[PDB]
Amino acid sequence: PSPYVEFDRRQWRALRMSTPLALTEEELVGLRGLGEQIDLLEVEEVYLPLARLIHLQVAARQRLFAATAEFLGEPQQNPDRPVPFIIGVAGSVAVGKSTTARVLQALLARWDHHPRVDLVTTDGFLYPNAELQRRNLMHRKGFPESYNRRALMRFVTSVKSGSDYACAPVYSHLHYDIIPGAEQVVRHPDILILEGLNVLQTGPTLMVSDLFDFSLYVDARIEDIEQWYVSRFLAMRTTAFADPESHFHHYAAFSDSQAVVAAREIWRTINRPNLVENILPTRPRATLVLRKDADHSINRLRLRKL
Amino acid sequence: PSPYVEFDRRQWRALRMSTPLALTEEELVGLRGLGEQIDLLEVEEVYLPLARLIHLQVAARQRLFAATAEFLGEPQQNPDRPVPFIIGVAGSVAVGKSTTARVLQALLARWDHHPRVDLVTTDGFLYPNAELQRRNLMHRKGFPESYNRRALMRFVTSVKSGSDYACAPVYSHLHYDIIPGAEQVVRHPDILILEGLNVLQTGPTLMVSDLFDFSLYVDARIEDIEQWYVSRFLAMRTTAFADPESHFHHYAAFSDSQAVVAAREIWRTINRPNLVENILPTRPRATLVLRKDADHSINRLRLRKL
Ligand SMILES: N#Cc1ccc(-c2ccc(OCC(=O)O)cc2CN2CCN(c3ccccn3)CC2)cc1
Ligand SMILES: N#Cc1ccc(-c2ccc(OCC(=O)O)cc2CN2CCN(c3ccccn3)CC2)cc1
Repeated sequence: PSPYVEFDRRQWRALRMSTPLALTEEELVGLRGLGEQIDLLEVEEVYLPLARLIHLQVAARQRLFAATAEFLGEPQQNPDRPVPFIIGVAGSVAVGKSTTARVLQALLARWDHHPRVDLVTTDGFLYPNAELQRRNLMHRKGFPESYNRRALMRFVTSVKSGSDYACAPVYSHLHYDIIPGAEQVVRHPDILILEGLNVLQTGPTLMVSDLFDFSLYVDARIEDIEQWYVSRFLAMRTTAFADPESHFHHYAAFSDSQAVVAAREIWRTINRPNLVENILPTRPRATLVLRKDADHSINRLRLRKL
Repeated sequence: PSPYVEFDRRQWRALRMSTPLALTEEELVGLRGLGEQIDLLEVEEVYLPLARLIHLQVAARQRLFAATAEFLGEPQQNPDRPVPFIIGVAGSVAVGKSTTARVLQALLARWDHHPRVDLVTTDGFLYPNAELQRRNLMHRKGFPESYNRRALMRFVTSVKSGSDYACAPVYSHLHYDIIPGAEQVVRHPDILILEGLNVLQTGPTLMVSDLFDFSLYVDARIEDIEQWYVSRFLAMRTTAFADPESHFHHYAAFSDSQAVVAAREIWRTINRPNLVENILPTRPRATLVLRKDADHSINRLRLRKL
């Protein structure tokens, strides 16, 4: 006996679930352009059933807010509306957290109950490169210490406080660094999805995940993720690395053969270690685990028993 | 702003409650049954509203369980009832956790939604004294390493998994040790309260607090708790120390001045620093912080915004 219900892909299909609520095919157009390669059978069969499920919990939280407010007899100090409902998404680099997030943000916003869904990445809570160097941390971008954990805690606290706005820094993926003076403003949305490698990580402190209301871990075999990371690296020669402005411009010129070697090395020495030591252990802390096959389709869902 | 709504004693009392919540006959009589001078006015005016508030959360989760199972068209692999709803109670030694937990267990059981409330203390997961000496830990009883954290985790997991039964060892407070062979057997209660020093503690592992649905931290000025620790020691000359079988019998004969010195020293060297290092830092992880006045009465409630 486990604290999770487990459904393989066959079983999850083989239900028997409530709504049509099916997708408008004007919305399926908007859904294609959240690149990389968005499978639409994935959305219909997995992410929409998932979104409905999460809506159940967001709705339950909303009613419970109201029932409690009513029991307390709407006192001054009680807030007027439920505080944002925060979802965490965790997983290895290159597992597709970002895609998973953008898809859930688009689906969950379809309900009248909670139409304002914000998405923030913890990438903005990285120390700037300058500070990273200063701490011997350039080879460890994405490990726990490479984030300003205090600032990140302040951000989420403030959001969960129900404050009017909350500012986050913005990480530029092209420049591989924080953007000086850039800020993402967050104004008490109904849901906030928080995406990052570190969002389910433990701490002697209070940690951000104490402020979640739901969390996903996006899981895959480690071999499989390596393969995605390599294919991604080679593809970046055309785009990120192509700009002569990039610090990683010199990778643009590597042949396929040599780029594979370079990818696999960066994998082995930064991300794979980060995954095993720090990311994988936070997996059993997620409300829902999604295991993806080698070709990106979800082959197993684990869901905490309610 | 803050993620807690805050009421003090007056505000909480003076509130327009949406029910005539009065305790019955019969209710007060059975509550005198725990009545190590339990203040029944506090029980009616503070604990009962609090119990009602926790009830709302239990009933919301119970219905979510139902909405969710209905949505998945109740699959064979889905459980047939909500798993137990688990409540942590933490705080300093001699802060009154155990009283607070027993009172809550009595008040929560009165709803038909969940008449079966169990109570377990993490005291039962301490290593036996013989294992403690073996580890140079006799002087750190109640520090985190003094518990079999693995067995404790297995216990809470098993209950949150929905097992028919789960066992926990049993601690004799008068003999200061585990009772060999004793077991407390928990059988899918509707609600399980888990009381202890360490219940809200962090670990790199999946920790027990990951399995709670709600948690209490019982708070007080550190000075006050010392005063109560000292008084309780003096009072113990008459109860626990009075037995000449006891390992601490010799304390029964110490007079007020010496007993104060002895008590104050034990506090300064074991309990106080356990509180500062390991217990105080978990306080912000709780859903509800109850803070008691020098005279044991609750004077502030901080509740997490919904
Ligand atoms: N020293 C050193 C030193 C030198 C070079 C690199 C390096 C070069 C090219 C890369 O292109 C492939 C890609 O970008 O996938 C990737 C990396 C390493 N990654 C940087 C982004 N990191 C994170 C992690 C979390 C959030 C944002 N960013 C995770 C690790 C790394 C370290
Ligand atoms: N070495 C040593 C060594 C020797 C003696 C004592 C000792 C003697 C008499 C005491 O009587 C006063 C009282 O009982 O309040 C209290 C203690 C210390 N406390 C024992 C209970 N401990 C815990 C903690 C969690 C759960 C249960 N128990 C917390 C620390 C302590 C350490």
